[PDB]
Amino acid sequence: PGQFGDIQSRTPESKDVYANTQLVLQRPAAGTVHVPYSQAPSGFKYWL
Amino acid sequence: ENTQLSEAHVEKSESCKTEFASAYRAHTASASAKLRVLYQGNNITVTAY
Amino acid sequence: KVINNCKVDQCHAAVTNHKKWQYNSPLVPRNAELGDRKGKIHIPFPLANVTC
Amino acid sequence: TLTVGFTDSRKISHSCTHPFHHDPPVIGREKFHSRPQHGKELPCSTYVQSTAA
Amino acid sequence: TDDSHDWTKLRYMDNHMPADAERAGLFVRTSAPCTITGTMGHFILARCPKGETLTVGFTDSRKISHSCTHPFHHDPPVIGREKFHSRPQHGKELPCSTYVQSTAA
Amino acid sequence: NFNVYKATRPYLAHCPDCGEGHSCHSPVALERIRNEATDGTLKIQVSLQIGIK
Ligand SMILES: *[C@@H]1O[C@H](CO)[C@@H](O[C@@H]2O[C@H](CO)[C@@H](O[C@@H]3O[C@H](CO)[C@@H](O)[C@H](O[C@H]4O[C@H](CO)[C@@H](O)[C@H](O)[C@@H]4O)[C@@H]3O)[C@H](O)[C@H]2NC(C)=O)[C@H](O)[C@H]1NC(C)=O
Ligand SMILES: *[C@@H]1O[C@H](CO[C@@H]2O[C@@H](C)[C@@H](O)[C@@H](O)[C@@H]2O)[C@@H](O[C@@H]2O[C@H](CO)[C@@H](O[C@@H]3O[C@H](CO)[C@@H](O)[C@H](O)[C@@H]3O)[C@H](O)[C@H]2NC(C)=O)[C@H](O)[C@H]1NC(C)=O
Repeated sequence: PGQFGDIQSRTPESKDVYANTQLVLQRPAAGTVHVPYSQAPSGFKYWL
Repeated sequence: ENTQLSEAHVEKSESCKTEFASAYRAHTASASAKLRVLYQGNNITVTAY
Repeated sequence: KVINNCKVDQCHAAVTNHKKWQYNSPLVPRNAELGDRKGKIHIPFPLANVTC
Repeated sequence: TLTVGFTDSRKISHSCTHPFHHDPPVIGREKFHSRPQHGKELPCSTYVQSTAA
Repeated sequence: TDDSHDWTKLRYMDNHMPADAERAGLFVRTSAPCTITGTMGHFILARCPKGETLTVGFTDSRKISHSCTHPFHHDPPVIGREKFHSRPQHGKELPCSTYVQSTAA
Repeated sequence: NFNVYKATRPYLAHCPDCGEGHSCHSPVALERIRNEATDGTLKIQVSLQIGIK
């Protein structure tokens, strides 16, 4: 996660996607309907 | 006693069609050359592997 | 309608007959365990491949 | 931050603000602030105006 | 000017006479327009972005803009251990001090 | 084409900052902010529907 290669695929048009982004769902805040999560940002952008 | 069901997943964005990095393996290189020769006062050009 | 021998504290009301469908945003609750689907919208302004 | 808003029919303003780190990546080797009269062209990606499917 | 209460108007001194002007003309600015959370008489409660100057202005009856500018280093102290730029959807609550919008002497 | 929003309506959504520093349910709310483009263009998704009345 967070590095080059966090999401990978054999070819751009392929539907086989491997993703290891450390996606953990978090408890929503009281009185709200949002869906919070703690996810490592895109490793491709950080590489860029 | 109420419950909330939260579900999420990761997909490759449509931008993967345009903005992407291609990870390649490299093998032996097919060397090619372009050469200019002054042959009998005439400039000749050759291109060969 | 009127309901007798009641307090505003102990009743719940909602609007149910929805004649239009909206995006399944993560900021609104879901109807059931599965999704209603039933509509689709294309996302405009595709990424395109230019010179700067 | 990023704030999007508009004016209601009753002439009241509505707006929503979200934290969002906006900083365009550097294209080329120069950190410029507006496209110049004279220069060079490099590949990039943009959002076209097309509204088709 | 008639000593009555009207939240849609303000009074400014013009020469020797108080005169009336629209409240919607009033603006507060540091480097981007501030959001005026409240007004009462001489006092304005606003939220302002980071900046070093602060200006307050309005438009009078003769449609002539007036404004005043003062140097003022506006930098809110950091609450907690993260320097966030806007209120987040998910997080923690910490003690702080604010100006409650109550005009009660 | 514009004929996709025939049977759709906008929605109110939670917004962490409605302009006065207090979260509230706003007619306009930011869902996703996409900045895949390298020239800096932002595609902001809001609960409003613009261009269709
Ligand atoms: C924007 O411009 C860039 C470069 O200017 C361009 O990048 C290229 O994208 C294509 C995908 O459409 C990549 O694949 C190429 O596409 C042709 C289409 O005729 C295919 O024949 C090839 O794809 C195959 O190539 C792999 C090589 O082994 C195969 O293993 C695999 O199965 C692929 O299907 C051909 O490679 C192309 O590689 C890139 N170019 C580079 C330098 O990375 C892009 O297409 C342009 N358009 C958009 C919308 O972004
Ligand atoms: C055969 O080719 C050689 C070199 O190959 C040349 O490469 C490029 C420069 C292109 O001009 C190609 O079209 C060309 O094939 C020629 O030698 C070079 O000739 C040019 C003539 O323009 C010389 O330039 C001159 O240089 C003098 C001194 O600096 C200036 O005063 C002139 O104004 C002019 O710029 C160049 O120096 C020369 N290079 C050498 C000798 O190493 C060659 O003339 C050509 N012969 C034939 C018969 O085609």
